[PDB]
Amino acid sequence: KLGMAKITQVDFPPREIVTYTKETQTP
Amino acid sequence: IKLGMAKITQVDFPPREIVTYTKETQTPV
Amino acid sequence: QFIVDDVSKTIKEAIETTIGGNAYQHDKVNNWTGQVVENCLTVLTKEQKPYKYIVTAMIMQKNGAGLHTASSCYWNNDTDGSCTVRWENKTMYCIVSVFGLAV
Amino acid sequence: SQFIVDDVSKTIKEAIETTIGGNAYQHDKVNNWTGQVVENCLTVLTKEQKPYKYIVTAMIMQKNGAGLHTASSCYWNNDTDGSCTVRWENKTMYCIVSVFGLAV
Amino acid sequence: KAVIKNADMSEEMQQDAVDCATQALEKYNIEKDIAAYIKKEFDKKYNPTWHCIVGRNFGSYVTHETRHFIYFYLGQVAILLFKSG
Amino acid sequence: KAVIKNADMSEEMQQDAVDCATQALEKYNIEKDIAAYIKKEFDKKYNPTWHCIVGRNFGSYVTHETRHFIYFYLGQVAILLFKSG
Repeated sequence: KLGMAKITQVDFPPREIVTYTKETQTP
Repeated sequence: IKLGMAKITQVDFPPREIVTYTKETQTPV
Repeated sequence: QFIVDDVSKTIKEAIETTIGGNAYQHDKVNNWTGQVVENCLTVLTKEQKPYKYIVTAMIMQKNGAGLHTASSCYWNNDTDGSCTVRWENKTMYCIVSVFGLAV
Repeated sequence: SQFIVDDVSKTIKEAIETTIGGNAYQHDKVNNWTGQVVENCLTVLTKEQKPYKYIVTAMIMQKNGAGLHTASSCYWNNDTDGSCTVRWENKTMYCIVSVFGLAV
Repeated sequence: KAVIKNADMSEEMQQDAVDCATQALEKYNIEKDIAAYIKKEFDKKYNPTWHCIVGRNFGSYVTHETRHFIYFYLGQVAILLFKSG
Repeated sequence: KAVIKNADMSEEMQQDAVDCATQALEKYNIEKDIAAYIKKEFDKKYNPTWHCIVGRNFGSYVTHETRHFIYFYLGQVAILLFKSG
């Protein structure tokens, strides 16, 4: 008789930017 | 059965300018 | 008794009729989501079937923000159905869903 | 028996707290969170063996100063059916959840 | 032990920053390394994106996410840790 | 004498950086204010959100957007100017 249905999902991803991780050090 | 319309529900999160802070630090000496 | 192709067509039309060709405007969007809901609901109820309908509409201002939705049911898989439509234009995202349950 | 708004609201808040309670928006886990939220509510709702059909929807928006607007209505038995929509937010997330109970 | 000069962060998170810095000093000598230990540690436990500057002589002007900023002194160096992005 | 130690930005933007830094150095003596001057020019001419660290002794580990980073020395002074919205 009664059962579950599919899990409908929608996805609107956030904008992304290319990034980097740098290090610095005084001499 | 007697079918009919339900009340209407609305959610409204207004657009807002995020609040950021700008700090300044200084080493002593 | 629930034809997905039928409702999908109704949804899309309701979207276009209401927000098709306009840009996001805070104090106008609340009126729009409501219309889309009434529009779809009006069309669906004419054909007085022994079905119950649930209609939800949401409009988000395109602003690089992320958005995710999920839904499911505990109904009669042989009779009850549903249709969710993604939509978008230059300024906003729209998601409308319709669910149909007999009895 | 019947749709009890207070219970249903409890199940939602609960589910929300578990899944995302104490986290930050992360496209990574988001798909699975929203999914778990509906599945949890559904798990609980059905377990009560009541004579109802349920519909659960959840949506999470990454807090970011964007306008969000939703609306919902129904054509059902205003005497035996019901619904509850819970709003939940934190540092980085706007979360809305709804559950609709329609009699047998 | 530590001296919080300026902060906008919960108390527990502040404590955490001190704790993390304390250990970073026990394992490293060069400033750039102390920062990394901290920056990486926070990124993991409190989510990206964090930034850390460790030194004995420097000025700064940065913008940050609310409730995610702290500038303190510990050992022989100043520590600036803040979230932005 | 300007010395670009580690950079990742438009050749034009790099020059722009060095110029602004020089002017800053001859308007303020406090590092803290030096930073402010620089950071404000880049938020203006190149959009937010920029961060600047001006000192003579410090180590760091930060994250940034591509093409928006530079670590150059201007005399004995070290300047760290990166973008991370």
